[PDB]
Amino acid sequence: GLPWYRVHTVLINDPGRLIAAHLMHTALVAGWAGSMALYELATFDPSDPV
Amino acid sequence: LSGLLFLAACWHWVYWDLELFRDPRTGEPALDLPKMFGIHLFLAGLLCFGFGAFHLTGLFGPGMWVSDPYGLTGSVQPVAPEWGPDGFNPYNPGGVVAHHIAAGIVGIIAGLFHILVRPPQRLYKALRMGNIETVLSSSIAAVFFAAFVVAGT
Amino acid sequence: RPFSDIITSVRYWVIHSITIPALFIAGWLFVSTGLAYDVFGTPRPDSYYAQEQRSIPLVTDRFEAKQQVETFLEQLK
Amino acid sequence: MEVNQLGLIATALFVLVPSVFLIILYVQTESQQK
Amino acid sequence: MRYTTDEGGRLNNFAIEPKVYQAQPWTPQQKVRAALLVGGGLLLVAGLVAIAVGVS
Amino acid sequence: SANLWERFCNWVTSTDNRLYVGWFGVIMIPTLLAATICFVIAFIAAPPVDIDGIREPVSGSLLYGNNIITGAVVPSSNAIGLHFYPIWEAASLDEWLYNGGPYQLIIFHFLLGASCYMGRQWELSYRLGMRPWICVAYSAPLASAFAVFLIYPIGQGSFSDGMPLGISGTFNFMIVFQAEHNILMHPFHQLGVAGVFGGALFCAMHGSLVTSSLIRETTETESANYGYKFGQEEETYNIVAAHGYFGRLIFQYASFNNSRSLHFFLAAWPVVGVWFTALGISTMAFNLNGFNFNHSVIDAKGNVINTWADIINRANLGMEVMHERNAHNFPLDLA
Amino acid sequence: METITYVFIFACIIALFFFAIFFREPPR
Amino acid sequence: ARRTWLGDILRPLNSEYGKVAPGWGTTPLMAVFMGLFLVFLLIILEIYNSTLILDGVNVSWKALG
Amino acid sequence: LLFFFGHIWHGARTLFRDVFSGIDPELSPEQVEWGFYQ
Amino acid sequence: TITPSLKGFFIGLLSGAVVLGLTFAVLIAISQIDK
Amino acid sequence: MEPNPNRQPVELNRTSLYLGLLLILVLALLFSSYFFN
Amino acid sequence: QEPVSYPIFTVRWVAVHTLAVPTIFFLGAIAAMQFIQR
Amino acid sequence: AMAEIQFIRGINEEVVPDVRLTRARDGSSGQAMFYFDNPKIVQEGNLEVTGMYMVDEEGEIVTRDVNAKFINGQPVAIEATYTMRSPQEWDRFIRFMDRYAASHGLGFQKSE
Amino acid sequence: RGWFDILDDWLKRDRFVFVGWSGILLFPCAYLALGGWLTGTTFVTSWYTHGLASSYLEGCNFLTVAVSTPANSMGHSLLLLWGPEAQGDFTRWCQLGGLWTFIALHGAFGLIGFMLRQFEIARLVGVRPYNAIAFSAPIAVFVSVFLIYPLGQSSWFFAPSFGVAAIFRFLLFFQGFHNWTLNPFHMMGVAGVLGGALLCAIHGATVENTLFQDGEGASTFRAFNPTQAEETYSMVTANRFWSQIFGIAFSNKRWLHFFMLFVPVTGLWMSAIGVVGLALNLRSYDFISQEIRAAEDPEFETFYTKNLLLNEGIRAWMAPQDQPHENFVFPEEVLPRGNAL
Ligand code: CLA
Ligand code: CLA
Ligand code: CLA
Ligand code: CLA
Ligand code: CLA
Ligand code: CLA
Ligand SMILES: C=Cc1c(C)c2cc3nc(c4c5[nH]c(cc6nc(cc1[nH]2)C(C)=C6CC)c(C)c5C(=O)[C@@H]4C(=O)OC)[C@@H](CCC(=O)OC/C=C(\C)CCC[C@@H](C)CCC[C@H](C)CCCC(C)C)[C@@H]3C
Ligand SMILES: CC(C)=CCC/C(C)=C/CC/C(C)=C/CC/C(C)=C/CC/C(C)=C/CC/C(C)=C/CC/C(C)=C/CC/C(C)=C/CC/C(C)=C/CC1=CC(=O)C(C)=C(C)C1=O
Ligand SMILES: CCCCCCCCCCCCCCCC(=O)OC[C@H](COP(=O)(O)OC[C@@H](O)CO)OC(=O)CCCCCCCCCCCCCCC
Ligand SMILES: CC1=C(/C=C/C(C)=C/C=C/C(C)=C/C=C/C=C(C)/C=C/C=C(C)/C=C/C2=C(C)CCCC2(C)C)C(C)(C)CCC1
Ligand SMILES: CC1=C(/C=C/C(C)=C/C=C/C(C)=C/C=C/C=C(C)/C=C/C=C(C)/C=C/C2=C(C)CCCC2(C)C)C(C)(C)CCC1
Ligand SMILES: [Cl-]
Ligand SMILES: [Mn+2]
Repeated sequence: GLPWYRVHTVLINDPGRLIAAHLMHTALVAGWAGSMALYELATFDPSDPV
Repeated sequence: LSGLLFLAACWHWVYWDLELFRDPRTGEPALDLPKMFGIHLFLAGLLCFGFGAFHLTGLFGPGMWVSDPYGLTGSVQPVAPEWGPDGFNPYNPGGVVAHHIAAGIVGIIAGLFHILVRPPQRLYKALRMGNIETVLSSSIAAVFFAAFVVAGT
Repeated sequence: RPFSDIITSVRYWVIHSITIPALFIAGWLFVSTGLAYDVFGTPRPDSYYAQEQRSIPLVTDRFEAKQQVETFLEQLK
Repeated sequence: MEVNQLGLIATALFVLVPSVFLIILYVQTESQQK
Repeated sequence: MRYTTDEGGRLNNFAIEPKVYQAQPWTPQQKVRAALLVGGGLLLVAGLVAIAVGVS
Repeated sequence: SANLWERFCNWVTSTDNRLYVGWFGVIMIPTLLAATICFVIAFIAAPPVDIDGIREPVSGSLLYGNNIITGAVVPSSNAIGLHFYPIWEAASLDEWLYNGGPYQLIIFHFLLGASCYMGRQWELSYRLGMRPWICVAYSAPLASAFAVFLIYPIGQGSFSDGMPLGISGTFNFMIVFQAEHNILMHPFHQLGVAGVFGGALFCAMHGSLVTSSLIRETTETESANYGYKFGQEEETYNIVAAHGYFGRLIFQYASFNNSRSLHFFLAAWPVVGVWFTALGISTMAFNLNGFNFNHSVIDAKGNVINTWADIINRANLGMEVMHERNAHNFPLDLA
Repeated sequence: METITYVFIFACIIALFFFAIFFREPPR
Repeated sequence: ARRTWLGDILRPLNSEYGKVAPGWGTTPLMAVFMGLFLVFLLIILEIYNSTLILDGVNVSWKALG
Repeated sequence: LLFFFGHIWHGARTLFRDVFSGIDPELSPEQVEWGFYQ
Repeated sequence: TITPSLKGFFIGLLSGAVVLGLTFAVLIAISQIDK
Repeated sequence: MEPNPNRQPVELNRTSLYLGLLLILVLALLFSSYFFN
Repeated sequence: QEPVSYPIFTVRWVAVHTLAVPTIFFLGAIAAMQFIQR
Repeated sequence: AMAEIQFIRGINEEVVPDVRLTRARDGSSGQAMFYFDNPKIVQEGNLEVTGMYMVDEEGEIVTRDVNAKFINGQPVAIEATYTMRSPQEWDRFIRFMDRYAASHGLGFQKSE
Repeated sequence: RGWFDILDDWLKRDRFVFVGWSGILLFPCAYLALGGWLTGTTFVTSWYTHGLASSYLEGCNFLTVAVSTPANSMGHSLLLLWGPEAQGDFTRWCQLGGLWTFIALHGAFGLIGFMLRQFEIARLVGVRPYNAIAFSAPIAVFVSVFLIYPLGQSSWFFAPSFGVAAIFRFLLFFQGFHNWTLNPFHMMGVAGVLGGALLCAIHGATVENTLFQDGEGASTFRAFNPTQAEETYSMVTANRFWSQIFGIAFSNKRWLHFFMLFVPVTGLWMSAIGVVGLALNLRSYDFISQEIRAAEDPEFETFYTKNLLLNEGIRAWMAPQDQPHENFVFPEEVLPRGNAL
């Protein structure tokens, strides 16, 4: 039945799956931090800072 | 860190039926929201205290980034805390060290408090606690308050 | 109670046809005696400019602001 | 004039990703009836 | 569980909230089990203002 | 066959057609179809159009280096004035493209077609036997288009003073118009602004109030058609906090207590508004400008005091001098 | 580069018009 | 359900679940902490804004001097 | 500024919960019907 | 020691205290007469 | 595992596709001018 | 709504007197401003 | 009577509804559905409805959420709903309904 | 019953106008803002903070008066009366533009009280609070343009002054410096507001012409005012007309009245995003391709380059006395002119 703006309302009545989702969001955030780090260490120039 | 988190997330999705999350007098899921906020406030407070007292101070950590007014010679150095009325100078590093110690102690105090007192009835019925959708309501307000003030700072 | 009935009730008339003119006249004298200009700090229309100056009074410091206005007003600007 | 090589990739992704998302939901709920 | 919204034949879900319950005055076991925690708290915050005085 | 005319009249006036094609519609499809085919070809690929008659052109086409926002169909040359300029009055195809021919084709067919749309509206509503007044509410955008595309050009003396058909072209027209006539201080433009903000506002109010009161709606459906009992359930109570605000403002201003004045008022507001500004644009076509104040405050020393009106006059002057390549000796002008 | 992208997006709007008129969902 | 060791250890930590101390409780005590916090926010807002000047504090970059 | 709209939407959905759904969580689901008919 | 702006803040919170004290005081009084 | 009891399906009917696709393709036409610069 | 007896202070009473008295003072101000010679 | 139902204060509704009285999991809560078949307020009037007031010698039970049914623009029925969330409120409603059904008629049923 | 409950019930009594808890913040703040503007357009000067005249006392008509912003030399000051710049002196406080901040902040609190009033009324009646949600569009607009934007510029001087001509000046200033019409978020806003007015007119007309019993000696009487309508017409008629003219129609009334709510509200939200972008002076002024082509080739003219020339003019001829605290003086051989091109 659910519209496209009610799909994550099936976690409301069980915490186990809610925590699965929350752990997942956290994985993505740490991954983005690391991946973005590595990427701009490939474009940073340390010879001249001034 | 992401790899480990992805695995634990998988673990918590396949195993979803754990009686901890149920309450067994009626066998249907519920949380104990005041107790949760208290536990996590205790953790938040102790981490804030540790971060201020060991990392920022340079007591065992490296300290923080300090500069001169014109930003010519800046470097990483220890910082002493400052609790006088010059600690609310928002261009004084010391105010930041003072804040994390102090805020941490408030966190410990309040965190213990919320384990050892239950809510009163008038608030529990007013703010409609026991409904996980109200915790979210409060958190969004806090989170956008924080974003606005860091945008300005 | 409809407003029409209390507006043409004798209790209204006996006090209010005495107080209404008093308010109108109090406003009229607040302007006509020159006082309106002295309370809200609005300049008189012969005096926006000093004799010496052809430049506008303009504020340039926030903590010595009232000082700068006090100075601008003595030179009749 | 200099037209970006990456302006084209933004355009391409901007349309193609949401369109295939909605289309997959639609065919999924059509096989829900039949 | 929640079966809702025949507007388009649709679904919407909402929380199941626990029942309210007026507390019972504490047993002496509950008092002494609580006493350990608050006493621990007292000395813990004392010790941290102590570390705070040292690091300045 | 039954001899094609009888079949043809049934075909045209049928209301079992998926899209009604009336007798207004019979004029409407060729005109609108010509207008749009010419428009898209011209927008993409019409070569630059000289617009001041000095042999310096402006590019509005997309294959000549524009994007969606900077492109336009550029108006007719200033040399032409208000002359009717069909393609057989030119002597070559390239010079008809160089003088801005197509723009006139588009707008003439567009106004014919958009009028026939109103006609087609009136006719269909007459066939179903309902109060035919959807058409008078549409007559407001239609009045507006006459005012902006046909009348202000005629009043000024040329179709070179028309609105370009493009995104940045409209912005250019608006800014230059404010520069020459001071539209903001024209009270009719103010009525126009009021009308469209108030329309948007009453749209949000009406929608919000109605969707809070509806409960469930269902009407019986068959395997070929619809039912005859439209079921509807709503809330039927309100409080005295929408009685000092809504009740004794609306019962007093609508001049009725009846609910049927709601939907009458909803459409009246923006329609009146857009008529008023549509009228105003035409009065400036004969150069009746809006209020402007210069030197409305002077002190008793004989020195001038400025006010906000004078700042707007400065900004207007700034725009207006930039618009004038033609000469630096211009004292008092237009048209 | 840019103009092909522009006309392609245009073309699929007008196609979507055609689809909305002659293939609407039968409401039952 | 899935009987498991860490779940049984954490079991007594989620076992009150809707219990409340009668009536108003410490609402009047909350209001005291609440008000103090608002007054604190005003003090540290006006110091930043240079509307409250407290001698010996200089709100500029030149305090890293 | 977007999290502002977020805040009001969720703040509404928790206080007006009893009207967004027809049922009240105060009531435990209904188990047995009584009538009243002439 | 006290600076003038600090007195000004003290003035400020004292007028704040007064005006809310009054508003709730008269509303509590007005409500509890005609209850 | 044992089936989740909170499993519900997800809907999207044709007219929502039409509307949604219109919005996607239209939004692309507005912002593509700025992406290409 | 508000009792017909109407004691001297009433929610209605203050509402119509905080929009009556300043306006009669202010219209008397503006009227006087009309006869000021520029 | 010694119990009656009004939708507007000061005048009585003179049409008698059918009532579903549902019991929650053993009685501390429940909810009552009234169905009114073409009441007098639905035929005539211009006074704003403000909930349903169940008035009797013991006071008032005031409830909102009164709905109407319109068919082709004709209002034909009113639905009203009251919810009981304390045993006090619940047994209170049963006593009011006993006084109402006794004074306006007629029987009462139950099904298990 | 305790004193809190007696007080609470008395605030929720049946009156001509509802007061409620939200009224307690609403009515003082709104009244004082409204009176503050009324006494400012009537007595208070602007002669020391802009060198302009904008008062009936100074002699001006309805359209050219304003309550005007403070100077640029005041920074981001709150301008309290007891603060260290007016130091408790009324005349200085009106002269320095302190009345501007009075209106802005009290009006923000009036708006907060009003959305809370909508919630409170909705909950005691028991309807959904959708009209409060609709009212977040004005608040978005207000807090983005009267509060967030000046807190990004340099002072409250570029905040929009309360007045008719004073806002007309804002429009030209935005048209000239930021080129606001070319920003996409404002494009989306114009479309939304005009679209709201469009749905308003069409709805209003097509409900009026499809009523049940437009003759027949209408035998329906209730009304039932809160319905607003939405059974006094046949939906089937309406659908069947529109589905032939435009080739599409609604078939569900609920979604129509939600679309009407959706359109003008989304419009204002997109524009609110746009102007919080301008606060950091992040604008789209130009397309880089057109500038490089125009630098390489000066036989290139478009309606967009033309806009750039006009904007270039607005700034230089308006600025020296729009921003007098910058003390620009521009010779008349350096001011832009079309005939120099
Ligand atoms: C703009 C309107 C708006 C609306 C509709 C909501 C709605 C709501 N909020 Mg929210 N809130 C808002 C703005 C708003 N909030 C803002 C801007 C903040 C600050 C970030 C908060 C922070 C907040 C929190 C954290 C919580 C709520 C809660 C609530 C809900 C509880 C009941 C209630 O009505 O409280 C409304 C009451 C208030 C908003 C209090 C107003 C306080 C004032 C008048 C302070 C004045 C201070 C001082 C005298 C003057 C300062 C001067 C200044 C220049 C320095 C609720 C309906 C709770 C909730 O989520 O409920 C589910 C909860 O956890 N509110
Ligand atoms: C609902 C009531 C209400 C609200 C919300 C406001 C809101 C506001 N008013 Mg205001 N005002 C009101 C009614 C109200 N007004 C009334 C009725 C009057 C007429 C008498 C005024 C007259 C007035 C003036 C003349 C001015 C304002 C100003 C202000 C604003 C600036 C912020 C400020 O100074 O906060 C003041 C608030 C505080 C300092 C917080 C007080 C907190 C309290 C009560 C707690 C104290 C506890 C304890 C004793 C503290 C111990 C501390 C210790 C431990 C150190 C703010 C917009 C000024 C303004 O807008 O400047 C731009 C301004 O000029 N007000
Ligand atoms: C397990 C510990 C851990 C540690 C030590 C770090 C360490 C680091 N992370 Mg990190 N991170 C972690 C886990 C960790 N990460 C996790 C789990 C996530 C995913 C959610 C991330 C996501 C993350 C991101 C996205 C980023 C980092 C970055 C960084 C690095 C730069 C410093 C910084 O950004 O600090 C700045 C930290 C702050 C400003 C924190 C402010 C905290 C707020 C405002 C809390 C207020 C709420 C509180 C409860 C209020 C009440 C308090 C109460 C006590 C009274 C630092 C090397 C950055 C980087 O360079 O990555 C390469 C970056 O962009 N982290
Ligand atoms: C002796 C101990 C001590 C000391 C020296 C400090 C020192 C500090 N604290 Mg503090 N604090 C302490 C104890 C202490 N704290 C304790 C015990 C608590 C409670 C646990 C707090 C709670 C606290 C809070 C809540 C905050 C601080 C912040 C800060 C610091 C920033 C100063 C600044 O930049 O202002 C910076 C900014 C302001 C003064 C503005 C505040 C704005 C307000 C309150 C309203 C926002 C309104 C609206 C949502 C915004 C719209 C914006 C839009 C118009 C653009 C400073 C380093 C602040 C911080 O981290 O800022 C970055 C902050 O917000 N502390
Ligand atoms: C902060 C956390 C938070 C959380 C946990 C929720 C949780 C929820 N919201 Mg809420 N919401 C939030 C923030 C949040 N929201 C914000 C900031 C707003 C303001 C815009 C809203 C406005 C909102 C509305 C208006 C509604 C919800 C609804 C919902 C529920 C529906 C399911 C869903 O996932 O949508 C399903 C997924 C989509 C709609 C797809 C979104 C595609 C987008 C636009 C983003 C793509 C990814 C993005 C670019 C990643 C970066 C994020 C950025 C913030 C950094 C869900 C329980 C709905 C509800 O209550 O259902 C009953 C409902 O009507 N939310
Ligand atoms: C021709 C078409 C057109 C249209 C349709 C729009 C549409 C819009 N423009 Mg505009 N604009 C245009 C052309 C157009 N623009 C041009 C050519 C320019 C030249 C540069 C501008 C420059 C411009 C600027 C500079 C700004 C806009 C803004 C806006 C938007 C905000 C909504 C609004 O009106 O807020 C109006 C104000 C409000 C909604 C606040 C209402 C506040 C309250 C409720 C006060 C209380 C009222 C009352 C006293 C209470 C009564 C009580 C009583 C009944 C009991 C809207 C999206 C604004 C915007 O997007 O901001 C986000 C903005 O800052 N526009
Ligand atoms: C400039 C255009 C504009 C104005 C003037 C305006 C006005 C208003 N909108 C309201 C509401 C709304 N507006 C809505 C949507 C919209 N509103 C829009 C545009 C506007 N809305 C748009 C475009 C939309 C579409 C999305 C909705 C959905 C609502 C409502 O629900 C609401 C309402 O109740 O409508 C009837 C009213 C709030 C009444 C109230 O109790 O105020 C409370 C505030 C008070 C009493 C005072 C506030 C503070 C003051 C005095 C400061 C401002 C400055 C002064 C007035 C000084 C003069 C300023 C000069 C420029 C003239 C008010 C008449
Ligand atoms: C080669 C070529 C030619 C290239 C193309 C060149 C070109 C110029 C391209 C333009 C691209 C461009 C710049 C686009 C920018 C605009 C853009 C992206 C806008 C959309 C994004 C946006 C603004 C979103 C937020 C605001 C928003 C939601 C606005 C909505 C606007 C909107 C659709 C308004 C409604 C219009 C409309 C006609 C509605 C009529 C509805 C209707 C038929 C109702 C009839 C009806 C009424 C009743 O009352 C009842 C009862 C029934 C039953 C019933 O049926
Ligand atoms: C000032 C402009 C020129 C004069 C007014 C023109 C009104 C045109 C309305 C067009 C709206 C779009 C069509 C949809 C709506 C539509 O179909 O309405 C139709 C309606 C007439 O139909 P009714 O069914 O109401 O009446 C049956 C008639 O046949 C016999 O009475 O029009 C009016 O009543 C117009 C007002 C005349 C009576 C009032 C006096 C005129 C001034 C007051 C109202 C108008 C101005 C102020 C409004 C805020
Ligand atoms: C398993 C494992 C592993 C691996 C893992 C990995 C490999 C990871 C990574 C991860 C990652 C690497 C991730 C990433 C992610 C990302 C993301 C998540 C992103 C997002 C984004 C966004 C969200 C955006 C947005 C936006 C846009 C797009 C535009 C505009 C702006 C914005 C911001 C809006 C290891 C071996 C180690 C260990 C063992 C196990
Ligand atoms: C500032 C201030 C304040 C305040 C004050 C106030 C609060 C005031 C008020 C005031 C007011 C409150 C005023 C009023 C005024 C009004 C008027 C002046 C009116 C007029 C009107 C008329 C004249 C009418 C007209 C019309 C209309 C409206 C519509 C239609 C048309 C006609 C013509 C009929 C305070 C003390 C707090 C503090 C310090 C400062
Ligand atoms: Cl030009
Ligand atoms: Mn011209």
